[PDB]
Amino acid sequence: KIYSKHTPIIVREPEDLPQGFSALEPLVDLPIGINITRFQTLLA
Amino acid sequence: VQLVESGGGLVQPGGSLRLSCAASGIIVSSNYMSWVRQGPGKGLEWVSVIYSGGSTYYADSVKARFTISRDNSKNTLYLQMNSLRAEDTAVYYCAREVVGSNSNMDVWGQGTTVTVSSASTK
Amino acid sequence: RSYSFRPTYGVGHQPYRVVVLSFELLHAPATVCGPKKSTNLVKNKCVNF
Amino acid sequence: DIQMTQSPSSLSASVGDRVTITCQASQDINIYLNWYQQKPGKAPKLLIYDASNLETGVPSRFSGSGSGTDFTFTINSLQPEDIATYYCQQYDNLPRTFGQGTKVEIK
Repeated sequence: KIYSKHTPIIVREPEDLPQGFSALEPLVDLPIGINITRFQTLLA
Repeated sequence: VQLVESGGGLVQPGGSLRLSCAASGIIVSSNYMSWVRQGPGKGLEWVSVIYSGGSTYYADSVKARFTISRDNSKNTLYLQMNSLRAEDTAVYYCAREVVGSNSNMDVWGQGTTVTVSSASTK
Repeated sequence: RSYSFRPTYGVGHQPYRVVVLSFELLHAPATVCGPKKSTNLVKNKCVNF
Repeated sequence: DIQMTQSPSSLSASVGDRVTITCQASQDINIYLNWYQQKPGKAPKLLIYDASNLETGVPSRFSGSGSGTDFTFTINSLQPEDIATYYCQQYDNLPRTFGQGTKVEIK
């Protein structure tokens, strides 16, 4: 399950998160059936 | 590339042995072989075929009789029967595949025309 | 070796195209299934939905 | 079981004549229908492959044509060294069976 949320116009400085309540919604559900133990992000 | 025969003599009905035919260096495990009957008073008759995958196909009238054995190093194919009913007055010629698509590897072999009857050698 | 598909041959040697269907029941992802019975719509009365 | 029948069985009087010998079958079969040339006291031998080919070393007068369960062969040369018998067999079909037998002879 992958859930997503996007928030525009972040006027606060990009540090230690803003303050606010934002619920999340279902985006992608996949019947893959594999194992997960660790992950690594991608940077370009 | 020729063939080697092992056989001869006279046997009584109900007795069976290992009829044996060998090659002169041809592959015996990884090859196709065929056995046919050459008999007096009739033409050639199909008996059996053995493939390189270890599958034997032979007639349904002689079912539950044929036990074939392909030796890995002795190059001599063996065949064993059971419960002879005295119709083996013939010879088992061993042969290869005559043609797959286009091939002239057609070496044959001979044998001894053995008989099976109540009367022994006299 | 090659098949011979000449038109001069009858039933037994002519090409018969065959497709094999075989399923798997070891892993269970609950996918691949067929639809059936998509009926009409009913309004403003009793409904056995 | 496949049953092959042939009309030209015993051509004892065919000496120095045009030969039109042939083999047929009950069920219709393709070109995979070969022949056996059995000398007296020795194993059968192949001259024609797939009813349309020729053995590597043979006289060139031999020509066999097989199409539509009808294999026709000729021997225009009546050499004395080929006093033998001819057989007809079909293969690549379960089961492989042999013909009833034909006689060829020169007086």
